[PDB]
Amino acid sequence: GGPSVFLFPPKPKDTLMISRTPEVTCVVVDVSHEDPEVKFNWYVDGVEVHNAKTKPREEQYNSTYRVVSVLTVLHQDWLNGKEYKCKVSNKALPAPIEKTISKAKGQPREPQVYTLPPSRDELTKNQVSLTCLVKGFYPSDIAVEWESNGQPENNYKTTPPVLDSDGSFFLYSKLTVDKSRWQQGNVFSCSVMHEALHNHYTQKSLSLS
Amino acid sequence: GGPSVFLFPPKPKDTLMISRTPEVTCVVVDVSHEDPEVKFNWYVDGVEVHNAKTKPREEQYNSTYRVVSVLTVLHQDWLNGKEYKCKVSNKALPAPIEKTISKAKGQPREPQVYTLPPSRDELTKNQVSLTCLVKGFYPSDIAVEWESNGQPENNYKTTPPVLDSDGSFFLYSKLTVDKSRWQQGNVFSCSVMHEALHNHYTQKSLSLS
Amino acid sequence: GGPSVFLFPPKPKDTLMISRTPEVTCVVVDVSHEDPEVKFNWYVDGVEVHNAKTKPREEQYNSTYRVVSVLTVLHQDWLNGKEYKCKVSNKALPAPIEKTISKAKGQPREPQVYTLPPSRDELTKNQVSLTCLVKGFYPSDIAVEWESNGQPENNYKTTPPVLDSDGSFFLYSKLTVDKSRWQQGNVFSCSVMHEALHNHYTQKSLSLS
Amino acid sequence: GGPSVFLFPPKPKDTLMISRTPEVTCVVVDVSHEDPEVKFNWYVDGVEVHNAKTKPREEQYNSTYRVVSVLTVLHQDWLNGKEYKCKVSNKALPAPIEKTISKAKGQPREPQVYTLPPSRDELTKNQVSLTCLVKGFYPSDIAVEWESNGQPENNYKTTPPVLDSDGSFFLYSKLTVDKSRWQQGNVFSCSVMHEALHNHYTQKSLSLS
Amino acid sequence: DAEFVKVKFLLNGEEKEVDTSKIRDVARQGKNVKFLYNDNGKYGAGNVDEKDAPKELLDMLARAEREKK
Amino acid sequence: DAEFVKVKFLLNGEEKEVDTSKIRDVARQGKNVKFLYNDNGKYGAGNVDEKDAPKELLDMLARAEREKK
Amino acid sequence: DAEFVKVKFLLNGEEKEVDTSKIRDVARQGKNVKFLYNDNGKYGAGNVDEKDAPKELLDMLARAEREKK
Amino acid sequence: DAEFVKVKFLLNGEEKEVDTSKIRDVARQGKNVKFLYNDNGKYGAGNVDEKDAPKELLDMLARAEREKK
Repeated sequence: GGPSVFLFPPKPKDTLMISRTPEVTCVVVDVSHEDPEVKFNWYVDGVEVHNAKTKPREEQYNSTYRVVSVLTVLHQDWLNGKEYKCKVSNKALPAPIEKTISKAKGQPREPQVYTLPPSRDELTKNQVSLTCLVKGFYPSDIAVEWESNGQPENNYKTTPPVLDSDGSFFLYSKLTVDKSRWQQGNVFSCSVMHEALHNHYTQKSLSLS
Repeated sequence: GGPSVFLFPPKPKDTLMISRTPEVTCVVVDVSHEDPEVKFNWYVDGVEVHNAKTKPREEQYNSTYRVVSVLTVLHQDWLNGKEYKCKVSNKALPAPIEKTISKAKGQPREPQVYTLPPSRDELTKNQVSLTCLVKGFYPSDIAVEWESNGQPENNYKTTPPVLDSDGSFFLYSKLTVDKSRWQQGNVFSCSVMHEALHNHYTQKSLSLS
Repeated sequence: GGPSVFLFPPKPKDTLMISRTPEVTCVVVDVSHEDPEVKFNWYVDGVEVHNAKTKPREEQYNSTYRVVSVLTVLHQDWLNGKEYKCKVSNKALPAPIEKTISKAKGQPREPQVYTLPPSRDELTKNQVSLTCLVKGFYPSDIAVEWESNGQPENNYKTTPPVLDSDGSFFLYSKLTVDKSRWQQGNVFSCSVMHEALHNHYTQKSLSLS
Repeated sequence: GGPSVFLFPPKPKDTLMISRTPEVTCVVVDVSHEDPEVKFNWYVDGVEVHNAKTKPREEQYNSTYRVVSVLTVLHQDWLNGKEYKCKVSNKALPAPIEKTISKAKGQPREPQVYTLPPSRDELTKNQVSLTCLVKGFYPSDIAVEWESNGQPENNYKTTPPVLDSDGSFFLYSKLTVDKSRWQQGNVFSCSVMHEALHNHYTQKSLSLS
Repeated sequence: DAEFVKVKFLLNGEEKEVDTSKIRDVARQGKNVKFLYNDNGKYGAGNVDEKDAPKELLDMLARAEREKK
Repeated sequence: DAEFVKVKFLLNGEEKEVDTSKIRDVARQGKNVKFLYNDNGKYGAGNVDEKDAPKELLDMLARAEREKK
Repeated sequence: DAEFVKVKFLLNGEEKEVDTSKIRDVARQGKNVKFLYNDNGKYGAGNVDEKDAPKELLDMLARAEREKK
Repeated sequence: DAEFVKVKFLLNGEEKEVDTSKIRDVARQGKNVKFLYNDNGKYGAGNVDEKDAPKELLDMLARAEREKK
């Protein structure tokens, strides 16, 4: 072929907060300096749209480029499950590339958020693992953050969502904290944001008591 | 664009048990009726090996084929980090394709296995979520099963491994069980198998207390 | 559902002074003389607690009773935002009642206490209005009293708290005093007690100069 | 326990301005799919009236509906203290429901409107609090807005009315404004509208100097 | 400046008349001026064509369009 | 008591109206309050000038500026 | 610009210790001085026999008996 | 520590010998016991007839048939 094309959905937090701008992003890699003309056409359920923006060409070691279009979308469009197509049209590729992206079809389902304390056995360590289970939610698009005493706690990782036996999703998030802090008796909180939550937002707390 | 080649590692449980046969699998896709003959050559650190087998051709959409070679390997070869090359030779491709696969480089690290009981909040439900955290292990190749009363419990899902901030891996596994059973006071066990464990095997149990 | 149930938080001053006993109070009204047994179960984050006290029946003209349970709590439990459930179990209704109460979640915020003198126009009256503004505090639970010359002044009313545009609270308190007293030049003081104040206590004064 | 019925008075500013339309609103909640049809009859001192309108059904989380009737009323009827009954008739209820609403009984009393400038201590901040006290008025139904340079100032909050020791009402209103503006020397006004005011309207002003 | 001008109007065909000073609010609907009034203690409403309106009532109306809004 | 406060707004010139309880997020842009809502299963957005915004919507907005972030 | 003082006490048999500046209220019950404190954002309570109470804690207690009441 | 059983076996005809404690898995193939081991850091495999097997290796095998499976 020649080049290569990727299409990314908006950040889960950006479709849930009217304060923010969600975007669909088209990324095209391995575009030839011999004819670096890339054309983008954006479609929202067929209908062409001319509000996209293409960040200027950007080259790597190989002097092959990487060009990115950014289609800002409406929260409610995405969430009502509209479809975003990008027609990418280079020279190198025999025929233009058509990719489509959209939210997952199916009745939305509310997450159940449960925090779990460290295992007894883990207490022999210096750092301990504060756990949060998010279960039974649909679709998978979700945000998850941690905080304590009105400040972000950033030393966590969250698993990808996992398809459950009932066709919902679950994940776990894991915040790591010096056993000192857990043991004094401070309070930690897991914020979850999902379309199926009232206020697109819920929170659950966890402490040594 | 021509065909395409992929190369898959053995099942984690097959490299840890001398009772079983680990295999590396080469998958070649988008092989056409125009040139359907594919040739396979297998190398273990350069050295050609003649114990592979090629499962018969199979068709996809596009009336393209998909051909699969299966190289049974030695436990200790894989685990000592030997390299498995497959030279795939179709006519369609200007030059034969060479792909190499091998166990992940790096000092092995022992998994820490901790079981977590259901959240109090979850107890209001019919089913409850028995959780197992596996943390700080390398490489990511791992097996995880559940059982009770010396019999398999099959109603669980395990997350993918997740790269931690120290470059080790963690995952969570989640067994779901009728709250009746949890509340009676039965015992559930999570079996974990990894190269870095004594006996390639460890187990941790969980019960209502 | 014949009876009716209410659940009251502790008095704001009782959670801030270790000298005092805070309590959560469950009030059940319209309980039948035919079916007069009421059962109370108290939970502090799930955990059952057996220190409650139920004041004896109190019957009205209506020949319905009103029964009241009193769960004394710990200052720090309430303030750290623990949750107090009461399971009320009525014979009359075939469905027990579950109510939960707890302090308001969110980063605590310190009140700003400003006293305002009477309007010039108000001076044409016999009694005048000494005003105190309390602003920018969280959560809303607060105490506010007045005094002069080391003695309580009880001729005041305080507004409910009001949610401000920044998500904090404000209220006003109004002490009324014979214009004589304001004009002689006595000093009046507004005491405010809140969790976010040093010493859970502050005071601001006001006089004709 | 079948449905339930609530009955809301007209907006205070709508009963005081002949240019506007006051309305009494009947809200009926907990109507189910099992029997989803509710009937309304409106009475103004007994006399049936057929100018009401019933907004369509609306369903909630509980799969119960909520239906709302809207009876436009006459200024002078409401203000002369006529009584508005709504007979709500579901089959579910053993007998139709009768609720009555009307202006608060008692000799009307004129509000005293006094503006208070910011506390000296508040001047250290970026925003300052312009205060208005409204005192000694009856009944509690009242309107309060702020403005400057003949234009609405919208960054204010007003407390609920509060029952005073003499059985009248008071409230406070609080407009917040950048200290810049207060300090330049602009003029702010608090407009109060009440039945007991000449012209149903009065205004009081406030400025730095 | 004790003003006390009267506004004559028709109520249920009967020709009522109320003092200006008992009028609480005025509003215009084309050439028709409505007005809410408080007579001795009871509240009533009344119409008048603009031609039949005293200028004091129209002065009141202007003042109110400015003030009330 | 527990009201049903409705927020009136303009959509493509059509004057829509939505209950507060169907509103999932609110935000302010100058004098202009935006809000995302979920009406019986479809998601929609809506504007209102702050002057035309009910207390409850502004309460929601404040609560969100505190909480969501 | 100066000194600080720690109060040692027993919590679930564990020997905790808290600074005076984190103490929000103090009170006496016989020979026993209770105190509510706020350690970096969590609230806790603590006892001490009067004999084992530092001067500063007893100063705090007196000041509070005067002020709070 | 407190096992140190050695298992002697043949590798490419050469007579190797490895500690029990370096054995990660055992498995039986008739009267032939295979075993995977980890010697210092490198992995190897080895056979032995059951007659030539120390009882500790056969104990390991039983334990593993139960556990791993």
